[PDB]
Amino acid sequence: HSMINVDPPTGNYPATGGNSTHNITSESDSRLAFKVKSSNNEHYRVRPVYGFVDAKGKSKLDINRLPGPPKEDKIVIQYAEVPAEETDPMAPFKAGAQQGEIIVKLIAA
Repeated sequence: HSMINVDPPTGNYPATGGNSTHNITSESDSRLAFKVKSSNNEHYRVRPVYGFVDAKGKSKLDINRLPGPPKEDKIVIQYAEVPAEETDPMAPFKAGAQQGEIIVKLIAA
């Protein structure tokens, strides 16, 4: 199942501004590439957008809440298995190779 987990699986912020760090951890014995789709690229600033997570490893995600209205938004992390050989984290996505997605909720209130 999945093959990636996000810690925490939600980011809860103060409407006027916030922040939270997330741990994307791998469960495959293969390397992964991840793509981050953001719903609100205007109150939220997530980093990186693309990236690798070594096999059975860990990679961080930086979401940054900026002043805005109290509402809920989401981030969808898509992943894909990649040979050690793969340079670009975008290659398996420009390819249509997403193998799964996790939805991180972003509640600003």
